[PDB]
Amino acid sequence: MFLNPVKDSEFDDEVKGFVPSEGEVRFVANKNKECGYYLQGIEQCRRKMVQLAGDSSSQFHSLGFLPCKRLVDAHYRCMTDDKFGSTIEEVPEIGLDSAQKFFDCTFQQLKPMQSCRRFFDQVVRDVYRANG
Amino acid sequence: MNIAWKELENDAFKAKDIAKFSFSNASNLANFVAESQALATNHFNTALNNGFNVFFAVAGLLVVGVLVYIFFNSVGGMIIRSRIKAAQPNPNQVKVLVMPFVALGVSLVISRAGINGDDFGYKG
Amino acid sequence: AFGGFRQTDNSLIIDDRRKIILNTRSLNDFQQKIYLRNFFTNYRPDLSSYDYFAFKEKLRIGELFLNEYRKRINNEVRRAAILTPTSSLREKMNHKIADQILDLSSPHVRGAHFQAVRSWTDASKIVNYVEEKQTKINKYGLQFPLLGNMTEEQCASKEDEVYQRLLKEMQKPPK
Amino acid sequence: MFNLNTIYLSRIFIEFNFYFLFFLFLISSIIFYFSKIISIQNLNQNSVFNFLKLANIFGILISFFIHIISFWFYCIYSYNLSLNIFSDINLYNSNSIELLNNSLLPNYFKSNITIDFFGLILLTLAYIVGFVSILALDTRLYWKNIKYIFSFTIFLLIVYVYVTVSNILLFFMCYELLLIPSFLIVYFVSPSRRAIQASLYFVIWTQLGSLLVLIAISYIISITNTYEFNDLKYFNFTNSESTIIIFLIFLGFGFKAPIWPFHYWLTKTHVEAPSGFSIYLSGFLVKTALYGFYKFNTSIFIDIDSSIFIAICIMGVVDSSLKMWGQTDLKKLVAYGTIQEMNIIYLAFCWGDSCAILGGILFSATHAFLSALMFFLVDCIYRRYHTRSLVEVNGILHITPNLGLSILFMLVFFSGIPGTIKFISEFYIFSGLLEASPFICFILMLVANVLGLIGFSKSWFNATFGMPKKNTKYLPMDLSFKESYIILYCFFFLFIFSYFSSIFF
Amino acid sequence: SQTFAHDSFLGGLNLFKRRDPRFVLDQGERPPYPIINSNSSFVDVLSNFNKADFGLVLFSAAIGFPLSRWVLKGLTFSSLNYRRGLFSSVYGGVILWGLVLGFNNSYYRLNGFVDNGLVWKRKERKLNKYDFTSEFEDNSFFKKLRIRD
Amino acid sequence: MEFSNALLSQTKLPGQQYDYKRCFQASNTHFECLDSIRDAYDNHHKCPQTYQAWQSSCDVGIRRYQMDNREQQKKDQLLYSKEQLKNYNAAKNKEAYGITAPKNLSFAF
Amino acid sequence: SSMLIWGACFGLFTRAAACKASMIPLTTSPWKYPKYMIVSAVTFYYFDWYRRMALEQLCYNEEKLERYQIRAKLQSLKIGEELSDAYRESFFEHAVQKNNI
Amino acid sequence: MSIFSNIWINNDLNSYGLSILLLNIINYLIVFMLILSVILLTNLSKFKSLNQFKEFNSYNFILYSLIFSLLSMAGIPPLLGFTGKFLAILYSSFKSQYLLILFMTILNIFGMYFYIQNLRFVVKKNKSSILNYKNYYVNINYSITLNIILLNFFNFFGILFLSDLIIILNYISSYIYI
Ligand SMILES: CCCCCCCCCCCCCCCCCC(=O)OC[C@H](COP(=O)(O)OCCN)OC(=O)CCCCCCCCCCCCCCCCC
Repeated sequence: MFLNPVKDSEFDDEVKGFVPSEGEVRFVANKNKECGYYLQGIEQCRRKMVQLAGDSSSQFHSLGFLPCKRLVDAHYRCMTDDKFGSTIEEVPEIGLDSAQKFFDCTFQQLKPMQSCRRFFDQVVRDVYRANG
Repeated sequence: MNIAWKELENDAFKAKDIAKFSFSNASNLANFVAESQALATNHFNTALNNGFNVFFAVAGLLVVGVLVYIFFNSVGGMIIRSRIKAAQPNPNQVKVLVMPFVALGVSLVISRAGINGDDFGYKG
Repeated sequence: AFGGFRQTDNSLIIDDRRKIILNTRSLNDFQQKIYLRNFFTNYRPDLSSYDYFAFKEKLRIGELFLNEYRKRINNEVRRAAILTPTSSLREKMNHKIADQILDLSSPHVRGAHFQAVRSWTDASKIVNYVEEKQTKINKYGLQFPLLGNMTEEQCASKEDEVYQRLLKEMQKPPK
Repeated sequence: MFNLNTIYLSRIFIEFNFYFLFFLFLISSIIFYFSKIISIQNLNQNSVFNFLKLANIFGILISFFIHIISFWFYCIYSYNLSLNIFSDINLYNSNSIELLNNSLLPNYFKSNITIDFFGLILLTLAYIVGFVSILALDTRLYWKNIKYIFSFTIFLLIVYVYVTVSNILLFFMCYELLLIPSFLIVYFVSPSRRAIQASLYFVIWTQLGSLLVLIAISYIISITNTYEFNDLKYFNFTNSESTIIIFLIFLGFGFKAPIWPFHYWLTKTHVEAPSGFSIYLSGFLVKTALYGFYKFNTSIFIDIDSSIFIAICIMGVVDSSLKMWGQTDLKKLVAYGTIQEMNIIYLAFCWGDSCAILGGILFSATHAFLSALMFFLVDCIYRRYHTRSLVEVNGILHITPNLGLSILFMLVFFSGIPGTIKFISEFYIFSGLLEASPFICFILMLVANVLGLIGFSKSWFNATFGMPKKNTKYLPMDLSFKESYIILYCFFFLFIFSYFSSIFF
Repeated sequence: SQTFAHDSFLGGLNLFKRRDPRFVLDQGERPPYPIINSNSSFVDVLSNFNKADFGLVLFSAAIGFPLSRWVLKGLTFSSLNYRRGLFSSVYGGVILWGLVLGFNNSYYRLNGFVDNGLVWKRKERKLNKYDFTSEFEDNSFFKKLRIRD
Repeated sequence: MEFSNALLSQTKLPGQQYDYKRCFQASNTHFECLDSIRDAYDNHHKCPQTYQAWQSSCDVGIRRYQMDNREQQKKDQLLYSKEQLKNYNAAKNKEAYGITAPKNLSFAF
Repeated sequence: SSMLIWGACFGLFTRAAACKASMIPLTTSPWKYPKYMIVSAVTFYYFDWYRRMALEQLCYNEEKLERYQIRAKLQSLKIGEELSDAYRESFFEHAVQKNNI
Repeated sequence: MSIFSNIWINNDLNSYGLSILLLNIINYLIVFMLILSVILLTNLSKFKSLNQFKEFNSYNFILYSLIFSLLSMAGIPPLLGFTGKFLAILYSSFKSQYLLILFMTILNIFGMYFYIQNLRFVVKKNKSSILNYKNYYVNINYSITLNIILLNFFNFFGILFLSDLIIILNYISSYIYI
């Protein structure tokens, strides 16, 4: 999504569109092409982990989605060209809210892995807009 | 192969990370594994059964109607057909008129009921 | 697995990122993909397959929307012609209507042409306009039967949300 | 209020109509083969051929009826599907619906059925034109060649599989499968002696085009080891490969859909072929080239200028329309009209996936019905007067006036009165061409709608009017009910399809 | 799977039981059974003859009669003497083929290519990575023709 | 040809024969002297006498084939087990009865 | 579906087609009908086993063909490329590490 | 055939072409043997000149069997002779030889006309009567007829079972280097 809220609007939810720079589109497309392997693995890892300890009686039900975390790290590193951090927890202050949105939309709300890519891409876009 | 739960402990990871990597409640996990987050396998099976029945009814009624129409109106020239119909008893004429129309119209009515959603409960 | 075709032209390729030197005529299948097939073929390559499908549908609807704008202004001109005599029609039409007619002409509005020649930024702006209209009409629940498909359960929640929003807007002070 | 019921209705109807047709064909074939030893007509009142005839006719009609309902379902389905992705504005939700499989029949050729608007238009044209053509082949089928009563059901099955697959390999195979029945019909059913060489010409040109298409398909398959149209979204073709592919597919599909330099086979085949198969060939078969090209045109990114292809198509239109005056045979004149409008349709696909394809899609059906009507009129004249040459027959009016009235109304509809779909298609294509090329649009319009129209109208008016003085002892009777109803249905379809839903086109 | 016991009249049937469709093993590949005499001579194979090769010869003698009759069905313009001589020639040829098969079986047992009543001390572990035939054979007669499916 | 060790191993001098019994006995003894101590890379110097017997008993082509086969077996053992291989084969043969559908409107790429 | 039934169906239609092609009546020489189904059922049943067993050996063959392709590529390198940094490490692995014999 | 950190990955079989050649040879032999069985049913002395293809117009089995054999030889798509040429073009495109594709295309079109030219000569005024007589009656062979039935089945529907033949031929060809 590429709409920004309108401040001091007469009504509640009024938005205005914007177009990203050509560099941002190029960077996002190139990273998506070069790092789509991790993205597919997250979808497979997420489904596989529930298939093995979906019930609360399993021995490792407490761990949850922990191993897929590794994949979630790798993708992040790939999408950030290893220039910011080794884990998603080291994301700068900008894009931190979008990371929380991605985590909520990926695990707490087991949504189809179509909306979740939007939030990770939003993290990447925010980092790109902030830094250079 | 290396994505497993052996040698995994909550001691290494900090609580917040665990909080963002923990399973949801039982209902969400069940809907995820069953792939029933929006629609259920019962919905799907009922829809398949209804489609089967609708196709079979429509095809059977259409073929019956066209066969009876052809075999009732293909007996000869206009005068021969008029003589045959005049010789026919009243119930026979009534049948050979009505029932092809009944079959074809019922097929069309079933199709129209198929394309219209009138079961929606947000009326009033 | 994707493959490739053997190349013929002899030309040096300099990869400063990987710090290597290759030749176009000696590229294998993988090197051809990252050196010769890396160009973009979409308005928005940064979107996924689903996202670009939504973008393409929105762009088509936006072109139809601008065409509808032109049709509406034409019908307004016809109504003005019928309702207003020629003794004053030109001046009234010259007020605020002629400018709008010229605003929706051949380059701005595709009209009856095969294709609207737009850059990727123009397509993005048209899609953003359509999405702004959608967000305006969605928050009031105006698009249930005409431009949407909700279940019965979602209709009640939407009605409650719209009722609460309408109450909130009414009790605000005027600007 | 769109729900899952309509989705499953549409899918089930699509698959089950095919299985209905296939089971009809299998049962009729078994009855034909196992009833007698030789499988030729018994020439008596109780011949199996009678039954077979009815069966075939029956099935096509019934399948067509089912198809109509099926077609309607798809429309609604497609409409709502678009909506289901247009209104999904919330960033958290996404349309993720996964369907099940029917438990009664298997997926034919282990493939998932996918359908589009133009494919179903092609299927409808196949149904209607096949019905008309099989109705126009009763007298040709007799002792020792009755088997070819089965040809149109086979055509329907092949075209169904052609239009209901996302497999590019099965797509090409279904396109290739159409040649043997056509050659067999021309070889064994045509009464004219010159049809023996005409079938050879048909085969050799159509197979050269198929060879070009085969080279392009092998190129695509070998470079990208895949058979799905979807996977082509994730692979890029270089400039050289794209140019080679576009040239190969354009030339190969223009061999069948006759482009300017390759229509000798079409002229010979129409002049020598039986009337019913001529109806099928102009009405439907050539359209098979428009569909496939479109698919292969839309799945690949081409960075070439389409001026050469546009010029070739326009040269085809001009050359065909300039030759209409000097034709005395009516069937050859109808063939040249077919050539000009086929080239006009083929022009509309020279801009990629732009809005130019809608006019071409509509004008394909328009030409299908117009060509079917014109060839049926030529067949009626030939069976009445035993000739189809202007120097031998004229004054078709004043004796059998219904045929002359049909000729005049056909001329009106071909001229394109603004009430029909011919005018709509002309408006679409000419608006786009005028914006793309004003002088080209004017030249094409003047050459097609004036000079060719004048030649066509002269050759057809001279046959309708005059005094039939020569052989009054052998003058024929007027139209039968079958011919009258067929002509009326062609007119009705044109006029009423001028009222189709505007969501499409 | 289980193979027919050697040194018995049904041992020759083990010629029809195979583990893979290969004609021959690789140059350095170990034979399935321990080797008795790798570089055998002509009399070494003859001395290794036992009931299995004689059973092969007996089977050739049994099956040669219908085959010789079937060949003899093609004779015309013949006398009794020529017919009897030709039948004898065909039957003797079938006997010779049976003897050749017995010689090959004895040679195979000497080399260890077929079951010779010995087992390797160490089993060559094999991972059944690609498996298209296990369940098909277990639901069929072909489980008899396969060794260690 | 000209590149395969398999076809070169079949090339021999005139009057050259192989004693397969002795060679395989020595190879089995050497591989049982090994495989008791397990290493990622086989060290023959840890089994000197069996190594010498193996070198003096088997031809160079046979030894090359044996080392290639041993390397392949060691690579396969570290990755697969009998039970998971059986389960994977059963699952693949079970899904072979079904069809493959396109993944329309993907997300990954 | 079952291959045994498919073969039996194949033999039944083959005999009927042969009767039609020879212009002899059906119902003639009836004992050939069960014989054709039995022969055809066994024939296609064995072929089903053979095609499956050929896939297994073909897959195992490609593992050996995997090794041949790598060594063929290194031996087909143009002279001077063997010690080039693009292939130096891979070449040394086969020349040194694979000298384990 | 790429390398990543001294690990080689190849997606090419390297033995597909030999199997393709074997398939082409076998398919040609099958079609040739079909047409020669059709010839061997009949009286051999009648077929001397090319125009005497008309002699094959005797009864529906012989006529249609040879028409389809000729079409298969010409490379007509549905039949068996088309598959070998299609796979040859596919392998040539895989090996990136466009000049070879062009020359094979020229050869294929000229040979196709060379084959289908004889379909014109099959037209005959009356039935040919090309059968040998024995016991006062024509001698119609049943065994050759059944062989032609099987060959006709595999000519018409061989494209459905071509995968198994390709599997077997690639399995045989994989032994060439090993
Ligand atoms: C009622 C049911 C009860 C239950 C079931 C009971 C079943 C019992 C009967 C079945 C079992 C009997 C024993 C086995 C069958 C007899 C042997 C046989 O047919 O062998 C086929 C042959 C084997 O060769 P293979 O094993 O590969 O040899 C290599 C090392 N052994 O394989 C080959 O020759 C290999 C393939 C050769 C090439 C084929 C491909 C190329 C040719 C294709 C087109 C052919 C066209 C015709 C050619 C001429 C031949 C007719």
